Amino acid sequence: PDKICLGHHAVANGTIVKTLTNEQEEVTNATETVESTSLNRLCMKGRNHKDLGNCHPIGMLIGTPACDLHLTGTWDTLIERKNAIAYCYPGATVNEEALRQKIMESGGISKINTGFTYGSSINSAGTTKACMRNGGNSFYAELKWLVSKNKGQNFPQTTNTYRNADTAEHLIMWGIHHPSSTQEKNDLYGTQSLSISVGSSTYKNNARPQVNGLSGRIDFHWTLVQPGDKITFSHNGGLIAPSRVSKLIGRGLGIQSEAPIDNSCESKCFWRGGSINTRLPFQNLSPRTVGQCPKYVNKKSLMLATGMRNVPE
Amino acid sequence: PDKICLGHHAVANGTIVKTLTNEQEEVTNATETVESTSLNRLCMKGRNHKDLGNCHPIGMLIGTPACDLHLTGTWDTLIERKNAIAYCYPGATVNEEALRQKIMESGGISKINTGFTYGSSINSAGTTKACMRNGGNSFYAELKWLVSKNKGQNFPQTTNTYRNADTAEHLIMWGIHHPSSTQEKNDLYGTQSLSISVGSSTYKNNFVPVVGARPQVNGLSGRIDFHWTLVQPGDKITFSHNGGLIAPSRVSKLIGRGLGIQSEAPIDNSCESKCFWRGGSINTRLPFQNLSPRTVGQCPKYVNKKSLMLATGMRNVPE
Amino acid sequence: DKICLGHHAVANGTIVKTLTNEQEEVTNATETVESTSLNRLCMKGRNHKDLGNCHPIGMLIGTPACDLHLTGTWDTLIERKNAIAYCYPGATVNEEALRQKIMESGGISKINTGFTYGSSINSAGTTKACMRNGGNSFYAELKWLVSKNKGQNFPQTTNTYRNADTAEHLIMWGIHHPSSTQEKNDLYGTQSLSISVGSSTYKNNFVPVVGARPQVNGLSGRIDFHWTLVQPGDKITFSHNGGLIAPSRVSKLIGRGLGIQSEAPIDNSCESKCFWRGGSINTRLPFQNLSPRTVGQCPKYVNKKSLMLATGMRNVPE
Amino acid sequence: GLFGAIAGFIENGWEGMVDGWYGFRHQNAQGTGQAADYKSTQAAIDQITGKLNRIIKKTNTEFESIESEFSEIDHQIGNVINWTKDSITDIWTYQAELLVAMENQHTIDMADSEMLNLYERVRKQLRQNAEEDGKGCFEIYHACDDSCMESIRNNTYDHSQYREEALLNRLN
Amino acid sequence: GLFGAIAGFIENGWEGMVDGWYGFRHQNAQGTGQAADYKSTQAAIDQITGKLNRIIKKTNTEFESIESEFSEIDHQIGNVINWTKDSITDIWTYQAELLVAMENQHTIDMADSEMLNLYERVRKQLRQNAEEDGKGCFEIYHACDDSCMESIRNNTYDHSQYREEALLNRLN
Amino acid sequence: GLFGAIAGFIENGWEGMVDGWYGFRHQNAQGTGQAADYKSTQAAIDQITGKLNRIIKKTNTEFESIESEFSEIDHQIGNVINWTKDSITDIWTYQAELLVAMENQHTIDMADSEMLNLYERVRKQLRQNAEEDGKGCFEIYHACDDSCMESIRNNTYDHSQYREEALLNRLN
Ligand SMILES: CC(=O)N[C@@H]1[C@@H](O)[C@H](O[C@@H]2O[C@H](CO[C@]3(C(=O)O)C[C@H](O)[C@@H](NC(C)=O)[C@H]([C@H](O)[C@H](O)CO)O3)[C@H](O)[C@H](O)[C@H]2O)[C@@H](CO)O[C@H]1O
Ligand SMILES: CC(=O)N[C@@H]1[C@@H](O)[C@H](O[C@@H]2O[C@H](CO[C@]3(C(=O)O)C[C@H](O)[C@@H](NC(C)=O)[C@H]([C@H](O)[C@H](O)CO)O3)[C@H](O)[C@H](O)[C@H]2O)[C@@H](CO)O[C@H]1O
Ligand SMILES: CC(=O)N[C@H]1[C@H]([C@H](O)[C@H](O)CO)O[C@@](OC[C@H]2O[C@@H](O)[C@H](O)[C@@H](O)[C@H]2O)(C(=O)O)C[C@@H]1O
Ligand SMILES: *[C@@H]1O[C@H](CO)[C@@H](O)[C@H](O)[C@H]1NC(C)=O
Ligand SMILES: *[C@@H]1O[C@H](CO)[C@@H](O)[C@H](O)[C@H]1NC(C)=O
Ligand SMILES: *[C@@H]1O[C@H](CO)[C@@H](O)[C@H](O)[C@H]1NC(C)=O
Ligand SMILES: *[C@@H]1O[C@H](CO)[C@@H](O)[C@H](O)[C@H]1NC(C)=O
Ligand SMILES: *[C@@H]1O[C@H](CO)[C@@H](O)[C@H](O)[C@H]1NC(C)=O
Ligand SMILES: [Ca+2]
Repeated sequence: PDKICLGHHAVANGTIVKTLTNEQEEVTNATETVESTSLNRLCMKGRNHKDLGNCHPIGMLIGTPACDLHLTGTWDTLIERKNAIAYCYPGATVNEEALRQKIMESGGISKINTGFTYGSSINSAGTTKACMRNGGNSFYAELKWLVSKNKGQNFPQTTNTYRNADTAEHLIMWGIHHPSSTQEKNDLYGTQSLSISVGSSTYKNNARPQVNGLSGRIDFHWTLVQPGDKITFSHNGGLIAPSRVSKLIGRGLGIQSEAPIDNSCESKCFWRGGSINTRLPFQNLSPRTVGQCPKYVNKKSLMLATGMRNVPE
Repeated sequence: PDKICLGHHAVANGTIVKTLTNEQEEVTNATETVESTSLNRLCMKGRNHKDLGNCHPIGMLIGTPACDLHLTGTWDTLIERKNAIAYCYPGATVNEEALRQKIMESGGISKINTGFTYGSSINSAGTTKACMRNGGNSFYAELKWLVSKNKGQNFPQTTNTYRNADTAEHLIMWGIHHPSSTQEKNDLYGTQSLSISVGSSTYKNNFVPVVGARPQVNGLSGRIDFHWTLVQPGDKITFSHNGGLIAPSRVSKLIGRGLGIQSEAPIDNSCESKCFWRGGSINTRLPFQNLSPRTVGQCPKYVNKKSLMLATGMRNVPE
Repeated sequence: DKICLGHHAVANGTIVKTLTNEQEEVTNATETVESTSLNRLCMKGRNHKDLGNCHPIGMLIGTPACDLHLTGTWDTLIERKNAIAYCYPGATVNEEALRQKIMESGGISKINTGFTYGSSINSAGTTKACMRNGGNSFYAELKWLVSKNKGQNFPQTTNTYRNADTAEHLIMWGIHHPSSTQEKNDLYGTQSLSISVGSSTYKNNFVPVVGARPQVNGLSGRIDFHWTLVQPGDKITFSHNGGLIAPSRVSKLIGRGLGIQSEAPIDNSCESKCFWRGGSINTRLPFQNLSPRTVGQCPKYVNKKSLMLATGMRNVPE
Repeated sequence: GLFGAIAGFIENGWEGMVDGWYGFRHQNAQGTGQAADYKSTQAAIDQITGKLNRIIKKTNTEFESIESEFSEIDHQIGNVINWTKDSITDIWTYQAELLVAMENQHTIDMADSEMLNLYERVRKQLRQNAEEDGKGCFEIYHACDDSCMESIRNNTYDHSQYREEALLNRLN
Repeated sequence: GLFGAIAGFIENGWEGMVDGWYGFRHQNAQGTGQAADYKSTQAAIDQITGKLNRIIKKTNTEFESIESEFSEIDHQIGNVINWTKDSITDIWTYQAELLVAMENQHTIDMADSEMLNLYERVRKQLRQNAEEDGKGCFEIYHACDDSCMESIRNNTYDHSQYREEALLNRLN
Repeated sequence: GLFGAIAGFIENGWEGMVDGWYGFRHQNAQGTGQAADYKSTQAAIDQITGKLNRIIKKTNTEFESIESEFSEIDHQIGNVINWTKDSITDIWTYQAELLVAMENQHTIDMADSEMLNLYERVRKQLRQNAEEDGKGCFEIYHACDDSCMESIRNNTYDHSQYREEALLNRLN
């Protein structure tokens, strides 16, 4: 008798997958669902980006030399690097991490003049060797070091007030100079008792190592001034006064990475080690990622079957 | 030969659902699993509720004019509104959000007199134009503005102590006045150096009035900043001050537990609900919801999905 | 002639849930949720440390109750209910952060600060709150600095600790807040009190709060504790004119370990990788309805008494 | 589909059948007839009712607010809350899409299986008195009147009564 | 059920069968016999053992305490922790209920399929020498002794040997 | 397997078949032939393409950083972040393992079902002109040339043409 037989394809070299029932199930074909390989690059194609290089985000608001090309701008992506410089002159910012996170969340920075003017008894052009610009002594671009014009003389009681004329909140920063000796203090702001007062609607306020051979310190403070609101500085010396205030524009993605930029490849997912370009749903590179990312899993491999059971000859 | 044929029903107008295999699978019938429609109302049937309207929860503890009808009460549900008033006189509360969350978590407020008395050299009836009541200048109902009776004179060193005689923790609030000029400070509490000390078993702190020029808010450069702590049963709290203290005449007690809603939606006492958001109530029996990720109560889970159709019949195969 | 095909059955079948049916009888089923606990801490194969009456923070400042726990190594640290941290009334700023950091550690070592003081200062200030050998004493790792002559001004002093080690050190200090202006004048003099602390990465000022407050163990005084990490090679400087409780020793946290908060007694016979307030969980099962508060490698908490997993076919009896 | 009956060897459905999900059409001497199978229709509906009971449900867990609608919260914990909520929402969106996809696959296949099970029940009843046309019909090789047709639907057809007549008509 | 054998065309199970999950009962001239099918029984047990290996397991992830048992936690982060834990618990409770429901459905249906697969194996072996009784039995149309019955169970029955006798008895 | 065809009553697959997933081999007088079934092969591939479209996909949810890479974070909120991320990772690892395990089970069984559905389509076509060999072949009881074999594969075989010859050869 004539016979007609039904049958299915097979392959010599099949792939092992897991099922509900069996841990070692041979199938004709399978595809990976977990990404294991990374690109040690930041794929910035189709992105209006900004690599701050040696500039620290806070440096953009106060205007450190290292940050001269980053005082203003717009971006959808901001890249911060390791050991980035914020302070040329030794000192720190109160609520440093809060400010950094706010800038790294932003989509740009615009600057507005305070318009602050000072008497002839005040020198607004105080400079230092810590903040070098064009080979000569300089200072923070967005701040002015106010000192008595005549050495030793009393710094006059001054009042400066900034009004937010805009329709969005402005970020105002200022510095307080802490000299290391009573002699230094007398030379700059005179013999009197020093007091700096800052007041707005929602805000109000009044031995150490050498760092680059300076025991002198400029500590930075900051607040938000809401639209229509004013902020008043009452000082008799020691205030580092803002010449410009900052405005943070829209939203953007903040990457902290050591990886070099590549403007050829595109990506929506980034980590310290670079970019992740996979179409795959899962990833075992890092649990610390930013952007639109595959989900982190504690798994080297997960093979998804794309063919029937393999039963070879 | 005679035939008997087996078959299944069909319908002209079938529904599209998704499967593991096919994104466009026609079935006889399907039902929605994600709620898309909202009630722009707060369904408060079966609930002893309290709409604070223009009153901010913190206003209940210090007694702002706007909050005069909400100084005490019981509720299982408390509704807070947008731009609600807490402070008539300009200023803020330290740990504001923690205090607000604690009140919104409560099931009522009771008031207890501190019994605080002052020397004849002190004026306890200090008022302001910021806090208007019956057309005349007034102050926070639950606090007293202590000032020197004679302008310019030194405010005397005073000690006031409140004991929690109750069997439950009491919430005591006080204010520190920060005047705008050195001249203002001298007029009210005298020329001396001002220090306010607060001490209990579990809490201790010092406050120094910050004097200095600042902008006007409702034509006032002055600031009254509010502080608060819990005093446990049997424990005492001692105020040592030489001027600048806004002293409590009453302390608060938070009673039981309740659900705190922040919504703009008007109340409806006809419908019942266990899930609320800014935009209203969610009454669905469905397991999922795409209205808001910010909900309170017993809620369907938020999903980034317009529609998810669950098949309730076989494949539809017409002729 | 007949040949009939069939399946087994049992008289006493088990009910399980399916996608389709809530009351499905099967031949056999197994539980997937653990309901039963061991009221013991299974500490076999673990170099452990039961702190008993000693609170973890007490180890750094040296409370009497913690005298046997000032140093040590462990992979597991057990903290108990009502454990004592402070003999003298007061608290630690960032208390919970410090407690979590100690409970995360695998041991503690101590290093001398070497701090010396002028003859115008008495370093041996003691109290009745901290009793040791029947007599008044103080925190083992700290010294209460007071004016040698009652009423006299406490001199402007500077003490600096350098981290000579190759790992971060945890330095703690106290600020005394006296209860009256009279008390403050007796101990540190009539002047305005200021304590400044400065390192590379840390800076702060502290002013003693003077003012009447209730007695706790018959004492209106308060000693509040502060702490920071000093990195290798870095120095930390204390500038004070009275009110500082100064460290005689700094702490170093060694490696990593598992921190348990439990009331359960120790058992060195059984092994476990999952613990809670009520004891240990040894189950092979994937889920658990004992507590949502567990530590270690644990089955996941579920709001479910029972979940029966079928291990046999539908039961259809005769 | 999996069981090869619905959208398989049965070409299409019957819009004219409104009193059931599955059923029979017959042709004999006396004419034509339609009827619904109750047992198979109910088995399918009871299984779907079961899914709805399990899926159309919420948790009874009470959740309080962790974000203020009308005030500003600390920026750092606000970012942590935003990250956690978006992560939880991605999990529930995934679980929702998978549940419905998986259930829809099961519903379609379960319905297919009930059709095949009715077909197999009839095939076994008719034994050697009928043959399969490949469209879901049985050609019956004996005079089968409305009583006989009713006995097939009601599962009371005795093959032995018509076997002699049927075996002769089949061999011819 | 999906495959229509267990709680289907096979009326009930056999409590008297203790050495296997599936098997045979026969009647011939010499009398009665019972036997378990090893291959089908083991295929079902091996698949269930597979599920247990995969499900009866915990993660090796080490978790520390974030809420103190014996001290008071900050109220704001305490509320955030309470919200996160309740959210994670709702996910695991849902995943647990679904896993077990889904697995139980598969176990019941997988067991049904192994019964049907044994039935189909026998039907094909007996070829034209037997007919289906509709209740899970085959009526064999030839003298089949305990050797013959054993050859059906052991999958070594040669239909061609008994075909002549069988075809005559069937046509009658 | 569930449907009993692949790794079941069909002993093994055909490495020599490269132009399809399922198909036919025949032997007649004129010799031997192989051919792929397009409809069954495409039904299986289209279902797998469907799974890949649904699984090989990411969420469009934008995530910001909550842990600083280059600075030290508060120890308490750092522990909360670590607890939340490890909890979310345990959920996604579980969901990933279950999805792939469940899909792989469905793919293997769906492929098994398409093999069985083709086998059943042919069995019904051949009607009484063929018998099942039990190993996935039909023994045809009439001279079936390359035209006839082609008509079986193309679903245009008319059983009535060869019935007389076939019924005689079967009864013998
Ligand atoms: C009539 C009187 O008691 N005081 C007159 C001053 O208030 C006045 O200076 C003007 O003060 C205005 C605000 O007035 C109050 C208020 O807030 O309503 C008046 C209250 O009696 C006083 N209350 C207490 C308890 O001291 C209150 C308080 O001093 C301040 O609010 C503290 O910040 O002030 C308004 O601010 C005007 O801008 C201001 O010039 C002077 C000069 O007209 O005369 C006083 O008799
Ligand atoms: C000598 C002196 O200046 N004062 C003595 C008073 O303290 C004493 O009043 C009694 O004081 C008791 C507390 O005494 C100590 C303690 O803690 O036991 C004694 C300690 O030496 C002292 N330590 C230091 C470093 O000065 C300590 C400390 O001053 C406070 O705790 C700081 O807040 O106080 C206790 O409070 C009794 O209830 C109280 O009657 C009287 C009577 O003897 O005069 C002095 O002897
Ligand atoms: C505004 C101003 O007066 N700037 C000074 C600046 C500061 O006063 C100083 O940093 C305060 O600590 O000092 C500058 O010189 C410092 C420089 O002086 C050398 O003589 C000496 O070797 C070191 O003290 C060294 O730091 C400066 O450039 O920083 C001058 C500047 O005009
Ligand atoms: C369609 O589905 C709905 C929702 O489950 C159900 O109530 C209704 O009975 C169904 N309609 C028909 C015609 O079967
Ligand atoms: C019932 O199930 C358990 C768990 O798998 C198993 O150990 C036990 O042996 C089973 N009992 C029988 C009678 O098969
Ligand atoms: C948190 O999410 C909401 C979503 O729109 C956003 O408005 C808010 O600013 C976010 N907060 C932070 C700190 O990014
Ligand atoms: C968190 O939950 C516990 C126990 O369920 C409860 O007692 C506590 O009050 C909650 N915490 C906060 C901050 O509400
Ligand atoms: C959180 O986990 C990371 C893992 O690399 C670890 O380095 C970090 O110290 C942990 N943080 C805390 C506060 O435990
Ligand atoms: Ca940790």
